[PDB]
Amino acid sequence: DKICIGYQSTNSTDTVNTLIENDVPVTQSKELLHQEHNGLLCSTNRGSPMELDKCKIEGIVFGNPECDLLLGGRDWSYIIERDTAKEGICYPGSIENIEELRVLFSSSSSYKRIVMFPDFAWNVTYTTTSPACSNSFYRNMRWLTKKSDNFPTQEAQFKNRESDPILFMWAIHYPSSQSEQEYLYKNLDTTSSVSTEDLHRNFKSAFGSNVAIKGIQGRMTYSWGILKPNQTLKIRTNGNMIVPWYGHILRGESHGRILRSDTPLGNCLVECQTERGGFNASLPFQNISKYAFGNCPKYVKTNSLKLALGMRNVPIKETFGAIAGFIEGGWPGLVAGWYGFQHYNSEGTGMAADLTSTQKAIDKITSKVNNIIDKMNKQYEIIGHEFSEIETRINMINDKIDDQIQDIWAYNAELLVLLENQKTLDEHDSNVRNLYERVKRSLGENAIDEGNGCFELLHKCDNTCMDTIKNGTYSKYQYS
Amino acid sequence: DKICIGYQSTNSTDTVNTLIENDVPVTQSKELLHQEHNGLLCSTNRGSPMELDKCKIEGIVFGNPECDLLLGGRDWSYIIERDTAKEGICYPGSIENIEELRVLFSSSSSYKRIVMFPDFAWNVTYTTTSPACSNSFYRNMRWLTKKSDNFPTQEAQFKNRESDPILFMWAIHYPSSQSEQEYLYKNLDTTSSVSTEDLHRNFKSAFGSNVAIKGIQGRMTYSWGILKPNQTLKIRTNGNMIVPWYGHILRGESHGRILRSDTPLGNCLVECQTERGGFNASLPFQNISKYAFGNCPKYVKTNSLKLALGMRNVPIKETFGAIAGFIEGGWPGLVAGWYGFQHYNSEGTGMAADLTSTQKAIDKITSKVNNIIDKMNKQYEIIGHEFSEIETRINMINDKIDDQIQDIWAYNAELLVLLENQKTLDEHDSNVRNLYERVKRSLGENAIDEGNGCFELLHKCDNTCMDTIKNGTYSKYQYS
Amino acid sequence: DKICIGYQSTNSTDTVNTLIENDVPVTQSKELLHQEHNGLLCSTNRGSPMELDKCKIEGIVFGNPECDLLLGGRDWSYIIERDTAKEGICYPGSIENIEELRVLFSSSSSYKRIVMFPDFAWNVTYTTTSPACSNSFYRNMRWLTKKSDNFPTQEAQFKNRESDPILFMWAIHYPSSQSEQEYLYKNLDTTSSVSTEDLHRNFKSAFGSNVAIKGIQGRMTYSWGILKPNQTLKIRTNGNMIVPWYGHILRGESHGRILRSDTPLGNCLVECQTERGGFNASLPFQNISKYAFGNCPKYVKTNSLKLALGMRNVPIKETFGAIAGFIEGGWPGLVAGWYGFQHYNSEGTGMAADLTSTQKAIDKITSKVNNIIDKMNKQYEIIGHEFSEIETRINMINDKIDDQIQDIWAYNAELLVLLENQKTLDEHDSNVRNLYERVKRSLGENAIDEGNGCFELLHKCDNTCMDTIKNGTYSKYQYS
Repeated sequence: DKICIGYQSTNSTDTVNTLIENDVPVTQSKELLHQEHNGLLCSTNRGSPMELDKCKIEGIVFGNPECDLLLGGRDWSYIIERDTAKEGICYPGSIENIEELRVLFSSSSSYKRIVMFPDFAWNVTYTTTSPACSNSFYRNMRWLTKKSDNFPTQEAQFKNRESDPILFMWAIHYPSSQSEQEYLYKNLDTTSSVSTEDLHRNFKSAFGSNVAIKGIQGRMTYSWGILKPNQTLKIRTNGNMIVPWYGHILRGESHGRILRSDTPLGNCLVECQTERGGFNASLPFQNISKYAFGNCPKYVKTNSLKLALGMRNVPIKETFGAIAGFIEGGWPGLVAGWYGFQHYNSEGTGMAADLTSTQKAIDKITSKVNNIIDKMNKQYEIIGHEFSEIETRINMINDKIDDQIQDIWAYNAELLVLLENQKTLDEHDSNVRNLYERVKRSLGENAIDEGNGCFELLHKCDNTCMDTIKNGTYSKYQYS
Repeated sequence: DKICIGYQSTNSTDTVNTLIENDVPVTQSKELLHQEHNGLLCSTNRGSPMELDKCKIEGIVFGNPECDLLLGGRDWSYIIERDTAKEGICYPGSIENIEELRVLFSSSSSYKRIVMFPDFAWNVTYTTTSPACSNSFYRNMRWLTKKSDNFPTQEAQFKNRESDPILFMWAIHYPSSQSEQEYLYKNLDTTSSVSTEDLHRNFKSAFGSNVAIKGIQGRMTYSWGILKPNQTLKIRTNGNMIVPWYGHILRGESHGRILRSDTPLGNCLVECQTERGGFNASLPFQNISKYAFGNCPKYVKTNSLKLALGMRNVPIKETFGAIAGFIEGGWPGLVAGWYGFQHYNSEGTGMAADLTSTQKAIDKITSKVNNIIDKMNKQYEIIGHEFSEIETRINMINDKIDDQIQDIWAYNAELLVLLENQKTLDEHDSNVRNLYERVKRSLGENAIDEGNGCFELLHKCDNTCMDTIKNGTYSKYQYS
Repeated sequence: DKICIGYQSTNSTDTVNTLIENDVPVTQSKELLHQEHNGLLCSTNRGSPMELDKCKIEGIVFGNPECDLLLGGRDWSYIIERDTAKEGICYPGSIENIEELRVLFSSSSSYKRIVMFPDFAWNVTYTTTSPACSNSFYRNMRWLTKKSDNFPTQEAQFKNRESDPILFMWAIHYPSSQSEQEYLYKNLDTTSSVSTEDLHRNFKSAFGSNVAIKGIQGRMTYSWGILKPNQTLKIRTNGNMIVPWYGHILRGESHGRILRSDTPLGNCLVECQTERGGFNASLPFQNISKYAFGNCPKYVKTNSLKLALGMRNVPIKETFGAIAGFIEGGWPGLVAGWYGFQHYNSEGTGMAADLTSTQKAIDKITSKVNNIIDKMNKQYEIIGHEFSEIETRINMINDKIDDQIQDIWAYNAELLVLLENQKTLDEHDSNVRNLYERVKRSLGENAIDEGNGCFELLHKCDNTCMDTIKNGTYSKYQYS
């Protein structure tokens, strides 16, 4: 009569790699690399996007007449700019610090548009429009020009009596010629000034031809500022100035999440949003995109990070089948557990799982997986940024951060999986060996350690004796 | 007669976590996370701080009259700005590149103030003061205004004949009105120029009202520069210029350490200084602050990084107490060592530590701890930086570096402690098993391996024979 | 008769460190830290350098007359500036955004110089030269001055009809005095304008003295721009402007690789190029330089990263020599393999390697080394950057990235080598123990496990029986 200690072999096709071996068959494995997304742009935990289908961010900021105003309590956590959004500034010119302005507007926790300089309080003409601007003009500024061939110096003030800062906008106009300068502002040499308690800026007139844009040869330089609570904004000009009209109240701003994308919008909530799609993921790594916002696994460019869970899955080589245990390989027949017993006595042969050692092993492998997954922080995000033509150095520095961080995570995740897989396979060997040593102690000198998982019993052992050996109540000292 | 191999069990309450198990009792452990600070702002190895109680950095730079001059050989390695330090620039205006200027002044290895343009060599009035500036004016510049209703062009030069570069300061004044412009400089349109071999800057006059600051409606724009050794600075103006007077000699500058803090100053030396307090630490990690200067462990936000040193601390379950060794658990009675022997013979029972295997194990655990601690570099620091309103992109990029580095260290330190704890417990099991196998070999066929740490001796073994077994001189071949 | 299981001991002097032990002798080891370079500046996989022996980058950009023009199909992947390259701009002044300009020119995949404003199409004088510029003038711009005591407004246009963007250059001149202003441009107050569809820039005249540079007291401010395909550049001026003449066609630009170095140029191809020399390397780490371009191992400042390959190299202590195996140490005589047998019978004694277990062990150690080496990514580079005097914050941030990344790699590489060395030595112990257990099973009860690698055979075993034991065909059940 014999009793043998073995472990499960299964129909699984899974293989993994380890630090020391390639393509080892295993009975169970777990992917650590999240690989799927829902092909949509969704809400995150921080909020919902603002989709812009015909207007650029700065079109909304300055109030391009082809753009809708924003709803008076809207919030958004990121901005989507479709390839059809082409309405930015409409009158030919340039925006100062456009990248910083777009970042500033890229998020809001509760939007409000506030009037700052009522258009009827100006003493000159304030109604001018332009064909470049849909035969209208901007909705957040007013173009001042001469009235009755005169342009006395205008001066007006506004105090921020709100609880949050206000983003405000203005521009300086440079006509295409001296006659255009006279026609619009009468005075040939003008001075415009913007000031607060924190800043003072002076602008002097100029005119002359420029490269024609849709027929127009004058130019505007667009500027912007932030008026903090209780500060006062003074506007002064005797020509060439497009003055503020309405400001935007800034609440929860400058998160920077801007996405130029054609991916369809959806009605969905997601932990992690990328340009090509969003997803929920408990895994610590992902191969979907280097840029993502929300609560995001670290990005790793590779196809798989497969962790071994179960054991080496090579059965004992069938060639009648002799009798052996764990030393020769696994048992294709073992069912209810990872490790178990096969016995041979005069009532026949049988095979039963050992639930204790199996559950101990499962708890250990489960806490290993949970530690590898749970220790990963998911607070910070890596997002795409915009840089101007004279910002290639900071562009390179930004990319260097993203790339060096990626190299660290790729190497550490690959090596961690390889090292842990080696350990896990060795741990299963240790577990089944420890089951075998327990029985050895329990059987004492009543059995010869063939040792190949198998024990030759020096006395007959029927099914009841076999059960006592399995459930650990067999006494090696018994007399019957 | 029996001899048994076991290991220590103690009254310790320590637990640790391992990759595969939670809250394992251990007999000894070591914190890797430094958690204490002295609640004070101290000196570091680089030097001592400069505490500023009423003046801002730029107040000292331009020489606000409410500020003391600096001592002529002072050094400092960082700057402390208390919440009462409100004297920066006193005449209403703006400093160009203020963040860069404050960084430049944030450290000095040996300070000196040097005169560059003696105030009496100007041919116009150079004495003007202002109520905004304590009815005085700046101590490092001079306000030039008309003399006898006249302002001929002034022009003067200064060569840096020192061995180090000089920081110098100037400003341009924009009066509140045309009449103020005439009253101060006579000429309505003025030109001011600053030049060196490396730079040339031109400034034209302007005037007009601004938002009133403490009643004043004119404004100044403050500027600064660095004159390198042997270079020459030429100053030219016919109005609107506040000219340099004294410069600061720059030695060991631009370290960037600036602290806005109410933490009390102390008379202490420290390796690592944070806003809330400093500390000495041999440990590689710390949870005190993300920003610190000096020689600093890496920052990890968590409560504990507990490394196991001793062994699993579960004693053999008392239930008379039978006889077993290391296979069943630890011995609460073992005292002078980690591993040892318990013997049973006709003269009685006894328990003695094995010093050899204990010292080998101690050396291994000690070198593991020292490698984990000593390989950590402590040269570089992560410090808080100041950014302007149009610098949110580089602000975000800077924060991304700090945050991604933190995520790497947190994950690697947590996992390293978990992996090493697993290994250390297994290593203690291996050590005591190896002691047991040595005795087994030495006893040879004179003993039955009960194997549970215990050996049943096939011959009587008195205290002297027991001692020979312990100190390895027992011969399994002996005839007596 | 006896048969013993042992492992190789050799004449090797190699030691390594492990997490738990110092200066362990080993029979074979491998450096992971690349330490050699060829003392030359070479080509990389991206291309060959441009060596500049007398001209600075910006000398080539603006066309300093002492510089050769570039060949019309030249490419370069980085720039070398020798300490003799002193010809940058020749007429005294300053370049706007000089760091960004030098980065932009630092690489090209196929160069071309293109004429944009033929010098003979100007209606004023366009030929002026200066002693500061070798009694010539720049080759890529033209100095416009008055003709017949007159300077009517010039205006000209150029469209980019190429497939790539064009870098173009211009400057504004500020004479040393009003009489110089009249002599050069007649008009006392001039206006110059540069414009494209994307930009408009206006420049007004000024004059006055400056610090004299090689006798000259006027100054130039140099500017530059990028005209994209199909855009139009309009140039307008009535004085003080140095106008574009030739532009540079930008193909594969802004890689940033600039090297100020005296290292000799060579005719060599290299994976990784540093300032002091280049090298090919399969290893994942290098200690040659923190800055390098190409495909580069991570930089680690330390002398050695020695990985153990073979086994603990302590032979059994010779003291006649008794009989033992792997438990006591290694065999200085074992030759053809790592693990083997020593036998003792009536025909004599012998020693033979076991090729199976040796090859299995070699495959495992080899895949460990290859995984540690091959998982390292070598796409990204860390290079030195240039920063201006008001860019110390981004300078510090850049250095922080480089330094924090270095701290991570140094700690992880040191600890990885220590941990793997511990494991590798333990793995060799396991391998030889597993060989010993195989023979034990094969010999069954025909041998007493002395266990010290040695088996005492309970029957005579001649050379043929010994060979059957070695090649695994010995039957413990045999009857002869």
